[PDB]
Amino acid sequence: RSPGVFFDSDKGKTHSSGKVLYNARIIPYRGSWLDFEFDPKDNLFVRID
Amino acid sequence: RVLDATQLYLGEIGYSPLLTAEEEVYFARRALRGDVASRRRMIESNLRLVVKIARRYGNRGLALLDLIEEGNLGLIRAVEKFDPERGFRFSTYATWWIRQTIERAIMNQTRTIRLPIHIVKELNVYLRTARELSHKLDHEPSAEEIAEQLDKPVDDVSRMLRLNERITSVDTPLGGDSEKALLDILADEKENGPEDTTQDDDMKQSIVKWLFELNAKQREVLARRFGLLGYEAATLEDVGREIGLTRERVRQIQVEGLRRLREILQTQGLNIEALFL
Amino acid sequence: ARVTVQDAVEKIGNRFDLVLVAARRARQMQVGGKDPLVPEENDKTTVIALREIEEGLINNQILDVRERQEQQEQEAAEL
Amino acid sequence: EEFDAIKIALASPDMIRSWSFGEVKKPETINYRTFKPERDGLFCARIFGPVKDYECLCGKYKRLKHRGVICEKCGVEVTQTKVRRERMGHIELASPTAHIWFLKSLPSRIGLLLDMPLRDIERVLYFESYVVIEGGMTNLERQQILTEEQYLDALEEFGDEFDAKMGAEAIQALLKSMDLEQECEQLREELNETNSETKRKKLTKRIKLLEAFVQSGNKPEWMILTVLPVLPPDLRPLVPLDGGRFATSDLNDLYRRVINRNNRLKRLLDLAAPDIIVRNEKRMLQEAVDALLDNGRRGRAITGSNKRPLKSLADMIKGKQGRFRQNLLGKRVDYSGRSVITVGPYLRLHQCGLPKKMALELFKPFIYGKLELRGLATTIKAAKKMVEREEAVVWDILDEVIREHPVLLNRAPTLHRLGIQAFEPVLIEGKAIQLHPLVCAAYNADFDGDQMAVHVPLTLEAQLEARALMMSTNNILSPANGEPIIVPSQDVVLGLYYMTRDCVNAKGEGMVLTGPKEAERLYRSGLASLHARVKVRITEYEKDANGELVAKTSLKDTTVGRAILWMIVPKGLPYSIVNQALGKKAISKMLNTCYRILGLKPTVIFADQIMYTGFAYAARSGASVGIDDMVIPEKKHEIISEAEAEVAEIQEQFQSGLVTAGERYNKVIDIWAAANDRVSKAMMDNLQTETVINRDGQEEKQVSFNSIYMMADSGARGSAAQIRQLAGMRGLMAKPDGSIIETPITANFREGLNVLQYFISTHGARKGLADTALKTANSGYLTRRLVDVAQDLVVTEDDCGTHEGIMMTPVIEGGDVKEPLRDRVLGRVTAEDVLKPGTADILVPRNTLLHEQWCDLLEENSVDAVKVRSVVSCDTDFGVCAHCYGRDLARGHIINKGEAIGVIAAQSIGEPGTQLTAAAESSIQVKNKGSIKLSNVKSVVNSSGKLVITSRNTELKLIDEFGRTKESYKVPYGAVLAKGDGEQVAGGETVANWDPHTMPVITEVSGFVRFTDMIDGQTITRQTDELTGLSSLVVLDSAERTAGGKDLRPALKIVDAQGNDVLIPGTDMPAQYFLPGKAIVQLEDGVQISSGDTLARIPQESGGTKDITGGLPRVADLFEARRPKEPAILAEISGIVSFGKETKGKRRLVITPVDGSDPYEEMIPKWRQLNVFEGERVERGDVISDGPEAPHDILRLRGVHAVTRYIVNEVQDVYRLQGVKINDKHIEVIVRQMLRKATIVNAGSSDFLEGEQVEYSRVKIANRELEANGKVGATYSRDLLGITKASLATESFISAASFQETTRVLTEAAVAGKRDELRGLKENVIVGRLIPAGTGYAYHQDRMRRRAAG
Amino acid sequence: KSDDVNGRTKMYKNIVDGNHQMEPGMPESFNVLLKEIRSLGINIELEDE
DNA sequence: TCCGCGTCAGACTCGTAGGATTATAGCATACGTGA
DNA sequence: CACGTATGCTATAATGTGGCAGTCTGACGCGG
Ligand SMILES: [Mg+2]
Ligand SMILES: [Zn+2]
Repeated sequence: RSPGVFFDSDKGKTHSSGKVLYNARIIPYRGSWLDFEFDPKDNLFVRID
Repeated sequence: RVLDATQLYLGEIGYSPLLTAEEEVYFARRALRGDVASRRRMIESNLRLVVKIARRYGNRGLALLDLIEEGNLGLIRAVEKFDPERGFRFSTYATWWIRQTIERAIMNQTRTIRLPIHIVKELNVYLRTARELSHKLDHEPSAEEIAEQLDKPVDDVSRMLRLNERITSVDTPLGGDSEKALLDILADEKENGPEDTTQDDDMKQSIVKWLFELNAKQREVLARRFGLLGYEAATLEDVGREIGLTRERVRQIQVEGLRRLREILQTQGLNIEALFL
Repeated sequence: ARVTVQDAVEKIGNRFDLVLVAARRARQMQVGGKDPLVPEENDKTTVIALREIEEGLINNQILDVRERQEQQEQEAAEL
Repeated sequence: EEFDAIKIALASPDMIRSWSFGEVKKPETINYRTFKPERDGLFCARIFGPVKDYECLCGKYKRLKHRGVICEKCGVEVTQTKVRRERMGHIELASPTAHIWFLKSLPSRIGLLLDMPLRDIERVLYFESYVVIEGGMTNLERQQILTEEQYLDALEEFGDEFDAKMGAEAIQALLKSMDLEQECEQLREELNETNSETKRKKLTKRIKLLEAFVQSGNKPEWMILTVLPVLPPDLRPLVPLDGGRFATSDLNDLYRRVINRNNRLKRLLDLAAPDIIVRNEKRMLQEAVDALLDNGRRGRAITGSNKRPLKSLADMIKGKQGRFRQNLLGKRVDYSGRSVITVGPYLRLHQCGLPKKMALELFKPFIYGKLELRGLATTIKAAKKMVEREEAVVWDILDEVIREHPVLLNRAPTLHRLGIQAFEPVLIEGKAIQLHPLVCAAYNADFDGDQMAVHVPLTLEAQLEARALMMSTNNILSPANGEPIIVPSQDVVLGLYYMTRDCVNAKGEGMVLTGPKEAERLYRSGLASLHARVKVRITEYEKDANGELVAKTSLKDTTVGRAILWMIVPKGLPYSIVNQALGKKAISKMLNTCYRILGLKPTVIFADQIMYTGFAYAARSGASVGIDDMVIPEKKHEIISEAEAEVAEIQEQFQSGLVTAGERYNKVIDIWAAANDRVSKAMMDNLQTETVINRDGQEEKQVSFNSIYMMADSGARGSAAQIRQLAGMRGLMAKPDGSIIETPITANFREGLNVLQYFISTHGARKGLADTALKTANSGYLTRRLVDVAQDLVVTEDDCGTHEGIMMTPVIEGGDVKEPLRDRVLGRVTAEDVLKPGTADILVPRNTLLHEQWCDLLEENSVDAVKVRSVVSCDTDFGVCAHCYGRDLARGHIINKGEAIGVIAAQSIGEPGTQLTAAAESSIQVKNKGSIKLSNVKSVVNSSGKLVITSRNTELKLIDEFGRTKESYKVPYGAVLAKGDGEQVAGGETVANWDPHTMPVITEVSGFVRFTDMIDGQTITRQTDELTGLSSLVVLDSAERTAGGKDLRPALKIVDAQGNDVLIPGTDMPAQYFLPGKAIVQLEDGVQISSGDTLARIPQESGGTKDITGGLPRVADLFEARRPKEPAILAEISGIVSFGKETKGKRRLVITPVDGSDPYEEMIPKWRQLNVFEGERVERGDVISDGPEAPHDILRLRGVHAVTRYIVNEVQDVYRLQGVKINDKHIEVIVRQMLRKATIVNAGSSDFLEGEQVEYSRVKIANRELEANGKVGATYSRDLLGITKASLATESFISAASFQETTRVLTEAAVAGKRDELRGLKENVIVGRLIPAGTGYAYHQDRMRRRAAG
Repeated sequence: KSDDVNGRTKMYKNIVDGNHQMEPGMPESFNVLLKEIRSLGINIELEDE
């Protein structure tokens, strides 16, 4: 996977609610990964590494 | 959520008192006279010193905690044999003891097979020599090249580098992923195959039948010598203990039994057939 | 038989019992050196027992009866 | 040694000491110089034993003379070295250490025992916090955690009179102090007073634990380790590699960790170290022991040399690779070989080509033996050297040994039992194994490099079991279906087809012959073709009423070739069998017929003869392939250019405004899909026939002898589908998403695909290939779950003498009968004297095997329904009766007692899955005249005049005159029927039309349409058009819906002109139709509807591909009893029902039975609509809701035969979709194993009480003795277990451990002190004993009676 | 054919002696399994007849 | 009861090839067994 | 005594740690 940004989305999967939860993943060549993601309640979350 | 043994212990150490110079002197005089609290406080206050050297002693043999514990053993001996009468500081003296005990433990527990520090120390000099040689000879040290530099025997250098060889894991597989483990390649050698074991059962069985085919006095001194029928494998002169009690007549009769048995193997169909074996 | 063992299954019935009975008889000829009722014709002990079962000479009950007889003859001799 | 059972229990510290022969104090392994064991080290000879046989370490005593002579100087016993594999040692731990398996393994025993959460215990163990063990002052009670600071407070204030401690000493004290008796009584008292539903389970589970703990005689203290056992040296060996290096087990590294830290702890205790440091060392000690027992469970596993985690004790037992699966449930084997396989067409069915050098080696001991009996070899070593020299006399002896000695051939994978077969070997020069063609089917053997294992049965018993049970000849019929597998194909079938097939006139048309011999003589003379149509005189031999054969002579109008084949045909068979053109399909029937009329030896000879003649005439012909063979339809481009301008016109109409992406996608796919069928049909009409043959004068039409057409029509190789992409049009290709490309591949393989057609092909191809690699493993995992569950099931009894029977009806789905009732009840014991229509004379008896003759009688009388005896309804405890099962389908007669049925069932369900790894249904048109029969149907009459159906379950049947059901037809919801109930229709009439795409929502009542809760953006969406402006409404579901609309159900509500609610005829229900996900309504609010109208179109996307990839998960879901998300509701008890309470819309259906005064009240969703209306006398298990049924609910209300039949049919639906024939009785076996356990209410004379789960057989045994003697009667209820749980619920823990979850199985067995008496097959295979089944059933039943006395 | 050590040699000798009799024993893999479970501190005993 | 980390699973034989790394100070006094 | 193996002692001050796992995935429980 080329370093850069990627915008992806669980197409359902989580929550039989069937909500599409969008996420950003910033992938460096070297370093910790920086994740942003949505929650079923439309709250923006960060996962460091 | 502090669950880790390490982070718990390092939390406990931080939570200690840090000592000064005059405080070290007061506690140390009480400590050598035999104070309970003085010993405990000097040890607990200087734990941080163990860790700083223990952190710079990892990735060699044991784990951080393992080195920290053995380093702590050095701290104890340091407090016992500390001299407060000498103006010179404790931290300097303790550093020696902590490094000593850690090094000694790393030389023992690491090597799977218990190795002597005497051979280990010799090895150290062989390796340091190799380093200096490698920097100037772009290649790596030969055993002979090292031996020439130390003015020592080639054989002795080879013996030492022969004890440096690390042990491989048998439980660990080799075939790319997990296809076969070293255990499953390597057979039990001390144990004979059933073909070999069955061959010995046939010779032993044949001997019993071969004993009731020669003379009664020719298989009474030939087998009681080799320990075939008897209990103890005797020699030409020791067959005299039984009833033979001769040296000449025993040697003539041993070989007379073997000569008639050699014709028994030439006729059955072995002799040169079973000579290769 | 030689090719197929269907006929010998039809005599005893249970394939499993056919095998036990043919085994027991083949063991007699293998060890005891019991003489075969049918001409050997260069046949292995496995096939001869199946011939004897096919023709209906060998059977669990028959084998048991003759075992008792030889065993009683030996008791007679010992006493 | 020979033992009865095995028991497992917690090890006492003192028990551990018993096994030990000394305490290993030091980590020292061996001396670097004298590589001998160190003092009191891990390989100490003083503890584990001597390194060399009968020799002490210091070397003072040698030889077998010295026996058990413990050398005084070094302290080493003079015995065999073998002892070092058996003797254990031990380690004295300074601090008590918790055993990870009882701590971490969920649920956990230490936690459940103390009723204390894991978190609390761990805080205690890692020395974060103190726990109170006991305080007389209620100030601090029991098990209350105190932090470092919490301990300082009470310590000043109370102190002393309250005991709180830290680490494993604390938990051990807490375990020692706890009284199992008293807590049992206290917990019983709590359940009496206030039994809360969910906490009754948990309290009853701790009660069971406490009871079981006391009965086992295990002590809770022992969960904590004071003494630690040491594994014998040879089981953790340090051996020298050839390179001079050593190699050792990781257990040595883990033991050395433990000893170093333990000894350091002893030191720091001797030195009175400050407690922070003592604590660290106690943590490190527990870490090391937990790593040694089970590394990786306690968090981060200890990495050794590479970085890989060290392999611990538990890792050697647990994994598939552990010791169970790898070294015990299967092994590497002596007298085993392998090589490439190759054909042996010359072989007879019972033979196989075995390479000389391979066989020399495999039969080495047998050669040695004959060599010594002939006196050619003086002894064994001379015999070995004669073999090494490969002397000429040795070959002659080897030939003599192999005679009549059967050899096992095996091919991976062994999916079913025929993957192993026995043959009589034929010594051959050359290195390849020669396999008989006809068995290649069972092995799935094709000679493009496959290999086979050879195994030599050594004992007389093993030879007999191979010759009788496992021989090729004797395994002709498959164990799954009655249809046989042994049948020739390819060249063999090609040659037979060529000869049989007759061409126009040819040489010597319409001659007359005396028998097949004149025919053979004519053909070989070259005066007649094999295909000449000439009459011959043949004499057939038909069997009479007895065993005597009747002879019949008559003139037959066949061909030369068929006459000559008659010569091969054994007497008994009709000439009509050879009189057709023969293919592989006809030849299989021929051999089956011959087997059932004549018997085994004749079919064996006949099979060989067919193979010989088939090859012989196969080489005499010489058909092949070319470039002109693949004929291309002349009118292909005419149908391509038409279809292509048509699709072009719709693409131009797309920019105009009549088209969405989905609509045009469907329209283009439909156009190309019809074009493809057209071109294929024209291609097949120019290939199958299109033979202008000038007959004796004028022209005729006959079947084409085009090579590829003959290959396809004969069924020799390719199918019509493969020829569709060969000379026809390649067709529409589907993307990896499953959505289909709009542009099809008009070009074929003959014409050559373009770069783009090839690239597009790749997707499907590679997904296929990846599917075989990846999906094979779920199929195989299902085989293995099935096998484990149905291992124990064995034929135990001949006749249980039960009348119970699973009523089996004819599978008539989709017009043409899918599976006939005759074939569904063929070879099954009948239940209840079932005669003919006229009840006045018995036709058939009771327990009577249904033979093909009985079945043929059944068809003349046209019996539809038959109660037959089934495995599920069999009363036999600990197995099943020969009669309940019926015929062994592999043998063709009644099953033998002792046969392992369960295994055969699991294998036969599993195999097809592992090996196997048109949506134009719009109108029902009826094939034969009759009257329309509509069962289960509620429809409303629309303004057209037409019957528009509004039932969900609708079954249209076609009744004849006499009144039998012959065709079925599933009518859907939203259907227009042409004719109503019980009306006459003629052959080829359309009786109902419906749209396949879109399930419409059809309203019963007439009036105006109201929008309830249909807020735009909240619940629906609005989409507007141009010039005037047509808006269309799409119902967004909760998936796309906002938080605001979540609670709102959107529904089209029917109001009248006044704007009052219209009622649904005759009920209190107001009309309201709840619109689901994406219900696309055209017509906007306030539009006058008539009844029977389409309100809303929910889109029905059918993107599913008819393959086992999608089918097998359904099969696994049925076998494992996976409850659905919307279970179907059913009536619990019978009685008369009215409605009570409602939560807004949610129905609380209240049943108030007639006799049984207690009510049964159910909460029901609002949107779920009921089939029943109000006051009806409904019985137990009447269907209330729409949706799929849970097998649990079926069993629980209707019962056994209901749920068994549900599983059988739902599974069989999948396999039948893929053309797989498995008999129901196999599925029935596994369902029986599913319904093994039962929950109990009340007590009997034993220890049942509330809700214990015990096996059904054992509670029936109790009930039999109870009913005779009396005592407290016990109500029971059978429970369904899905496969995985059912296998873990087996009362053998050796089978449970070998299956899965080994760590958890052994902790639960160890704590219960469970005793395995080795009843099952897996158990006996593990200990390496005789199986309790097949051959072993005789011996095993003799041991069970030896238990009664001596 | 696999583990049984005594059994394999004994049956080899029988096959050269032409006895074709098995004389089975206990697979060594199972003896190991027992030792490995006792090394875990679980008492697993064979219960006699 | 429900959101959620946790824990347990994922066809059968055949093959190929061997295998790694690091560094722990100089010296004297000391304890242990064989001659 | 002696070779191999082990324990010993040294003094500027120095006193809280830190290399990866790459998100497999459907499944089924056990605390808050
Ligand atoms: Mg093929
Ligand atoms: Zn000794």
